[PDB]
Amino acid sequence: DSSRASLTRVHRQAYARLYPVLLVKQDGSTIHIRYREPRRMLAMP
Amino acid sequence: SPWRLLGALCLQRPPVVSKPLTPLQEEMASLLQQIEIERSLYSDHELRALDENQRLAKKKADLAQDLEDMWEQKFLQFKLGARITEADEKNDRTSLNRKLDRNLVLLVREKFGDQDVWILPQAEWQPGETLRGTAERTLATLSENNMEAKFLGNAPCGHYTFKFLGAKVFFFKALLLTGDFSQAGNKGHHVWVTKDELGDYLKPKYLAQVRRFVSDL
Amino acid sequence: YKTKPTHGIGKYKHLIKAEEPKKKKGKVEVRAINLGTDYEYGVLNIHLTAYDMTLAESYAQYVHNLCNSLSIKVEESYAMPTKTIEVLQLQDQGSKMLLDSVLTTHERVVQISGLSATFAEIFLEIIQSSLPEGVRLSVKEHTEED
Amino acid sequence: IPIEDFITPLKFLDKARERPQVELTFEETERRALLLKKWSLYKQQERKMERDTIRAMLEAQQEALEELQLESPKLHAEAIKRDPNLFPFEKEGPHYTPP
RNA sequence: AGAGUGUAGCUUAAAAGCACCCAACUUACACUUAGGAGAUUCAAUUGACGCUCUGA
Repeated sequence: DSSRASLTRVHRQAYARLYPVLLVKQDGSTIHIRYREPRRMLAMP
Repeated sequence: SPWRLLGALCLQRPPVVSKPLTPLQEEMASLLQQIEIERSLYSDHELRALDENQRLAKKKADLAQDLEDMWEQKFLQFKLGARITEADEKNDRTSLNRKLDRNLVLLVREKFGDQDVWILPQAEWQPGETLRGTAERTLATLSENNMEAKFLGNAPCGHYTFKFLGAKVFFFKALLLTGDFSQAGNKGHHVWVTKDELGDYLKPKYLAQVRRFVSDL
Repeated sequence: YKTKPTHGIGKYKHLIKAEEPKKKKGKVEVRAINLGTDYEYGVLNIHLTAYDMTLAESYAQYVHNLCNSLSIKVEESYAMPTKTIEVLQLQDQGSKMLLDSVLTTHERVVQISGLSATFAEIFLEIIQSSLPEGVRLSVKEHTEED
Repeated sequence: IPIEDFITPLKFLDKARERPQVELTFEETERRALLLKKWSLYKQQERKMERDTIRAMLEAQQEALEELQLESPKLHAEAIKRDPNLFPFEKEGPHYTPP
């Protein structure tokens, strides 16, 4: 039941690209985050 | 009017990983991404590529590629956590890391004298105390470990009636945070059971009415 | 007419209770009606903080449609300004140079009036069962200022 | 004082000459229409499933409450009300890859 | 084993009116617009395939 709020869409009129970037927390888990600049790994200390 | 005091304790475990994705949802995500691309405008990467290539061509007729190559290299070097966890075991059914996609309910097998079925861990309450207190006490004694069973409310779930002297069963659920089960090699038949396995294990009607209020997902 | 049997037929303000009060600055919240055999909690405050904005907006829309279809009154749902955070990055062979990154963080707030024990527990178990990936729930109190 | 954040920045009006055109075809439009119809049907099915599950849970809770009331005219006064425990309640979302 | 039953979630309706979701506006709710899926369980007022209750 976690796919009801997955297929989303930016309802704003003027906006830039939001590439599905991944981020790992202080344990070891990725998450698809819609953010600019097509990065691949975000090492957040 | 004699009434035998019993109860019940059903465990609720939140899922860790999400359910698998269907092809129609994949096509829907693809078309939504295409619509997002067609609606988006003036991005940082788009400019940093286009105007940079234009400046390169201009100063050559008289960055971005290496950056994305380094990004791809860092993505290929870093290996994510292997989601394959429900297929590499296929034997340790009483483990916490068995199923991590759905909800899991715990039950303990106990063979009595007149009854020989697989009943959910009951909870005997006393008139001198309350009901939720006795329920959580029985849950802590039958678990012999350090767990955090956060109850979602004082209201019950489902009740039954069996006689031979009357009796009654009080169902109580509690959300589990972390799993610090001490000594997983106990002789108690406490197995982490989900939904289909739960419906397949039970047999009588007293347990068939439990799968109607649990989170079927 | 007052004496005719058709008296009081054009009355209409008795069927409404909206007296057009100043609800923009009024801080009068309903208390938790406690009695024992009939429990009723006041106004809560659900928080859906995450790193993505569209996911939070979709979750807020979903929960608002759900609480609208479940026949429960809704106070007001607003949004707080985002907080920019920098992500320092240290160089590999040089643990002395630091960099910086940019990421977003949004949060939504929804409130529900009547929450009886059974109804509220069913609502919260449905919310936690259908909790999407990314966002997180952290219900607080109604005394959260901005 | 709430600070508005949905206001678009000033860098969203000086540049707007990149991808103004959108080209498609009749096949793409009919495929998108079929996909939207299938997704609407799937959402309706999921909504009906959630509705019947909620109805089943509600009727089970009502049966349990009425049985507890008819079997004990005292435990209902302490079982209906809720003790102060879910005030700082929190539930973090699921994960993708295990630690 | 007995009883109550019988048009999708509803009908002192006989294949309709209320309901649901998706796409556009909205911080959000909501109106509106543009669309979709829905039923008389069987053989001629009768008997039996589905649900509930009373039991063991």
